This record gives sequence, structure tokens and C-alpha cells, in this order.
Amino acid sequence: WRTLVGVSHTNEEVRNMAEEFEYDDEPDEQGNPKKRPGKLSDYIPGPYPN
Amino acid sequence: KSTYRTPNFDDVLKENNDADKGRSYAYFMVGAMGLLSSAGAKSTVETFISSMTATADVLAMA
Ligand SMILES: CCCCCCCCCCCCCCC(=O)O[C@H](COC(=O)CCCCCCCCCCCC)COP(=O)(O)O
Ligand SMILES: CCCCCCCCCCCCCCC(=O)O[C@H](COC(=O)CCCCCCCCCCCC)COP(=O)(O)O
Repeated sequence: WRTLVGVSHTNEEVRNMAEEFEYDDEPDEQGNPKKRPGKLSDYIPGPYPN
Repeated sequence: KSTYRTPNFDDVLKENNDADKGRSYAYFMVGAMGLLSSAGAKSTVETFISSMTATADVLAMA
């Protein structure tokens, strides 16, 4: 996501685009998995799981 | 014929020798080559050395 900044979109435009997808997070203190919205370090996600 | 007779060198000799002008133009071209070769070798080493600094994905987690 970070590679689009300064090429086609501004910095706050890409932050809003990546925040419409959810990614895997580290598990909580009991060990159950969580989710989180996206950030500029993430890669653009695809439509299929496998 | 006699070895004291020097053969004809006139189609390559300058009309005025003028030793201060012939040494000055040859040392301008050799000096310009060492100037550009040193600036070229310096940027070459800095291209290879800077490839060992932190990559773009490492800096994004700073
Ligand atoms: C292994 C086969 C040879 C491949 C060629 C490798 C070239 C690297 C050797 C450098 C050649 C010049 C030697 C300089 C020298 O000691 O002459 C010095 C003279 O140096 C000077 O007076 C001015 C410096 C010359 C600048 C030449 C720029 C060339 C920069 C190299 C370009 C990148 C490779 C002694 O030579 P002389 O006895 O004729 O005076
Ligand atoms: C060992 C590598 C030798 C490369 C052979 C030349 C092939 C051309 C590719 C050059 C890629 C690296 C430079 C890229 C670059 O951005 O540089 C450019 C252009 O400058 C040059 O490097 C051209 C000179 C090439 C060397 C001339 C002889 C120097 C003596 C030998 C050097 C060994 C110590 C500088 O731009 P920059 O400073 O913004 O990075």
C-alpha cells in the first residue's frame, strides 16, 4: 500500500483505502485469534482464500 | 647513404614548436580524464555500499 503514496494518491487517501480491509492479528492473552484493519505496511489483498 | 642525414619528417612537424603550448594541451586532456574517472569510481562504490542499508519494508515498521 505504501508504494502508491506520491505516485498516484496522497498519504491520507491510501490510509482510507487500506482501512476497508481486515487482516490477521496476533492472538490475545488466552490464545484466540483476532482481526484488525489494514495499514500502509500491508499488501493489497486478493479475492480468493486459496 | 650517410647516417648523419636525417629523413624527411616535415608532414608531421608543427610550424612553431613552442614547448609551453604543446605540454599545456596534452596535460589538459590527461587531467580531465583523471577528474572524471575519480568522480565515476566514487559514485560506483557508494551505489554498492548503500545497498546494505535498511530496505524499504524494514523502514516501514520503524
Ligand atoms: C590489466 C590490464 C590493464 C587494463 C587497464 C586498467 C586501467 C587502470 C590503470 C590506470 C591507467 C593509468 C595509470 C596512471 C599512472 O600511473 O600513470 C602515471 C602518470 O600519471 C599522470 O601523470 C596523470 C594521471 C593519469 C590519469 C589517467 C586516468 C586513468 C584513470 C583510470 C580509468 C579507470 C580505470 C605514470 O605514468 P608515466 O610514467 O607515463 O608518467
Ligand atoms: C564494478 C562495476 C563496474 C561497472 C561497469 C560499468 C557499467 C555501467 C554500470 C554502472 C553502475 C554503477 C554506477 C551507477 C550510477 O548511478 O552511477 C552514475 C554515473 O556515474 C558512473 O558511475 C559512471 C562511471 C562508471 C565507472 C567509470 C570508471 C571508474 C573507475 C572504475 C570504478 C571501479 C572502482 C552516478 O549517478 P549517482 O551518483 O547519482 O548514483
